[PDB]
Amino acid sequence: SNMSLVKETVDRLLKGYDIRLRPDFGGPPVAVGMNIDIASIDMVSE
Amino acid sequence: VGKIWIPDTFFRNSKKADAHWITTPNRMLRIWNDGRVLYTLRLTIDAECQLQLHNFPMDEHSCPLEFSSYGYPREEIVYQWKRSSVEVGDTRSWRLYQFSFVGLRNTTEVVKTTSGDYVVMSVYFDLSRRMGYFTIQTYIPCTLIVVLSWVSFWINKDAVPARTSLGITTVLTMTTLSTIARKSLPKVSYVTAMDLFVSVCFIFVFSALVEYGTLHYFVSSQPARAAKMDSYARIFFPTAFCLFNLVYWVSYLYL
Amino acid sequence: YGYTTDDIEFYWRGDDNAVTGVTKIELPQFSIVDYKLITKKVVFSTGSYPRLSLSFKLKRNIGYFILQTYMPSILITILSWVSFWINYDASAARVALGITTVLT
Amino acid sequence: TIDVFFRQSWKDERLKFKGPMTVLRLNNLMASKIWTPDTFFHNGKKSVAHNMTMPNKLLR
Amino acid sequence: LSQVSFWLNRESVPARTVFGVTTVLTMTTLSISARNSLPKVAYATAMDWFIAVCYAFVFSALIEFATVNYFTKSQPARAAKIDRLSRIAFPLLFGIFNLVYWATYLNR
Ligand SMILES: *[C@@H]1O[C@H](CO)[C@@H](O[C@@H]2O[C@H](CO)[C@@H](O[C@@H]3O[C@H](CO[C@H]4O[C@H](CO[C@H]5O[C@H](CO)[C@@H](O)[C@H](O)[C@@H]5O[C@H]5O[C@H](CO)[C@@H](O)[C@H](O)[C@@H]5O)[C@@H](O)[C@H](O[C@H]5O[C@H](CO)[C@@H](O)[C@H](O)[C@@H]5O)[C@@H]4O)[C@@H](O)[C@H](O[C@H]4O[C@H](CO)[C@@H](O)[C@H](O)[C@@H]4O[C@H]4O[C@H](CO)[C@@H](O)[C@H](O)[C@@H]4O[C@H]4O[C@H](CO)[C@@H](O)[C@H](O)[C@@H]4O)[C@@H]3O)[C@H](O)[C@H]2NC(C)=O)[C@H](O)[C@H]1NC(C)=O
Ligand SMILES: *[C@@H]1O[C@H](CO)[C@@H](O[C@@H]2O[C@H](CO)[C@@H](O[C@@H]3O[C@H](CO)[C@@H](O)[C@H](O)[C@@H]3O)[C@H](O)[C@H]2NC(C)=O)[C@H](O)[C@H]1NC(C)=O
Ligand SMILES: *[C@@H]1O[C@H](CO)[C@@H](O[C@@H]2O[C@H](CO)[C@@H](O)[C@H](O)[C@H]2NC(C)=O)[C@H](O)[C@H]1NC(C)=O
Repeated sequence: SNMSLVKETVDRLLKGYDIRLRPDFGGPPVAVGMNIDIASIDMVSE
Repeated sequence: VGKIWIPDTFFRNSKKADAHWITTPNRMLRIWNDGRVLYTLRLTIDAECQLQLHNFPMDEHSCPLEFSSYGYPREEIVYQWKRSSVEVGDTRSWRLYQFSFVGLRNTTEVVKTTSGDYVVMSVYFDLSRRMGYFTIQTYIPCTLIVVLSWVSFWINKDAVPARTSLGITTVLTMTTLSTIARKSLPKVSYVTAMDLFVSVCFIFVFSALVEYGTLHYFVSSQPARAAKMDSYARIFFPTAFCLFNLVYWVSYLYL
Repeated sequence: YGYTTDDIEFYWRGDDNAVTGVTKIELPQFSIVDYKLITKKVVFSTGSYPRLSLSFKLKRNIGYFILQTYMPSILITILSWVSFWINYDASAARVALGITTVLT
Repeated sequence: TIDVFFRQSWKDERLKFKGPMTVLRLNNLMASKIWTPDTFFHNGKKSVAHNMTMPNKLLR
Repeated sequence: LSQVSFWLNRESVPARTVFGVTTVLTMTTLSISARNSLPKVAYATAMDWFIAVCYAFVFSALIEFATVNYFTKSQPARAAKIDRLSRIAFPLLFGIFNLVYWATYLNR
């Protein structure tokens, strides 16, 4: 079943994962790409 | 609820929404032996409804309520209305003062976003504005101020301060009425039916004051001009106002 | 906030189509004329940090103010002119007209 | 109203380390496991510690 | 105050014009300011009917002055009779309306 594969994979990926350290903690910087989808601009108050 | 998988349904046009937590989270879960899961919760939603306020206050709108999954595209989550899907109650205890609930419909579409294609469910509530508050607030006052302006035509033309006072007071209160009437609407740029009615009333009262000014100007050169002018105004102002009322209401009602 | 430019680097995915939905925005009092995306770095006492900037240019619609302030003002000024046709003997009328227009 | 970067610095000899780095630049999440000062504003009325999209805090 | 105007000299045309129009505008101001104590309901309330009847009385006083001015200098006896009859009818009818209104809504 694909459920067992996905569960094993997700358990392995989160096996011993340190949230305190970023990707490439001591190495080069990580590049973050940003998208924005503006749904509304509500109230422009003077 | 927090221990099983729950779909990440959210409402797409909600400015803000909250669940209920008094006295406990207003939530219910039921699980049948075949694995079927029913999850219910009480919600209060402020949902945006872009109103086209042309024809205000005789304006009718379809306000939407759109929801979809936040992170699962159509390949992963599909929503479907049941036959008995959207049920309203008595509708009399609702908080619709300026509007009356006409009816509702449901729709389902597929929206393309930056992260995929998503099944989007919509409910449309039809709301028609009630013309009972703005009548009392604006239409009767403006009409009465126009009639008060007409009263100036039966005052003796020699009494300049009397008729000029009536004229200026009528114009100033029409200005105040215009401001008060506009205070209800958002600051839109286009013209609405209420603005039309108020502007026409203002034209009427200013035309009365201008008629008296002309009558006073012509009493020094040709009196019969003014003598006939007074009766002409007495007969032309109410007739023109009644005809404007007929045109205005027949237009804005059967439209 | 805490990562400097030797730890993290921002950019716009698509570099101009990173932002969507600006063309559909409905404001009853304004109009979105233009918008832009910027990429730069700022410096505080604690170091240098990456920065993205999204900016909009809002042009205010004039129609509301035409029907709300300018038309009443011009009409009051015309009402003030009306007194020039009243004869000087009718002092009370002209004074009432001018004073009402001024005070309003 | 005032919007500030508020910076504090102290010595905690319990946190000395030796490694390939001279400074550890840790997120807000680490500052919860160590002792931090309980600084408050005396004439403050109702303040905000911004946490969008994460707690706007930095520990080094 | 609108009814006080019936006890002025018929030659005081500016004075009675001021009386009439200022009382009518005061009634409009009071109606506009009283419509704010309520929510924006779509029906009329007892207070609305009372204000409407008061506005009718003030406007009727103004119309009565306009009539008696129309009949001065051409039928002075008619104007004098209309003023005399108004001085009695307007306050009496206002009292009658008040009794009826306050007995209707204070006994439900
Ligand atoms: C920036 O900082 C902000 C400030 O910190 C931050 O906002 C905070 O975010 C957190 C996390 O998102 C919020 O915490 C969650 O709150 C959920 C409920 O939220 C509503 O209610 C709170 C008040 O919560 C009280 O009431 C509920 C219901 O009555 C209780 O369930 C709570 O425990 C809590 O009760 C205590 O307080 C009461 C007084 O209020 C006491 O009377 C009571 O006795 C308790 O002492 C409101 O503050 C919220 O308002 C805010 O959020 C809304 C969001 O729309 C805003 O609109 C609004 O403006 C406010 O900002 C809101 O109204 C909790 O449900 C949730 O806890 C569950 O999930 C977590 C995560 O998994 C679990 O750890 C937790 O244990 C809970 O799971 C259990 O319970 C659920 C039932 O709800 C079960 O289904 C589930 O299976 C699980 O059960 C298991 O564990 C149980 C133990 O709890 C056990 O009993 C069971 O047997 C079973 O084993 C979570 O606590 C917090 O409220 C926000 N606060 C504010 C002020 O915003 C913001 O996110 C930050 N931003 C960023 C970008 O980071
Ligand atoms: C709204 O205001 C912002 C901020 O003032 C405007 O952003 C400005 O945009 C111009 C043109 O893109 C930037 O000029 C550029 O400067 C760099 C600096 O090296 C130069 O290399 C480029 O050739 C260009 O001249 C300017 O820096 C930028 N301002 C800031 C503070 O970053 C924006 O244009 C205004 N209008 C709109 C519609 O956003
Ligand atoms: C709500 O949505 C459902 C599903 O889209 C609609 O169900 C249809 O109802 C009509 C009866 O008028 C049936 O002829 C169709 O066969 C139904 N479709 C399905 C897929 O079962 C329902 O009409 C909608 N309710 C509204 C619009 O008020």
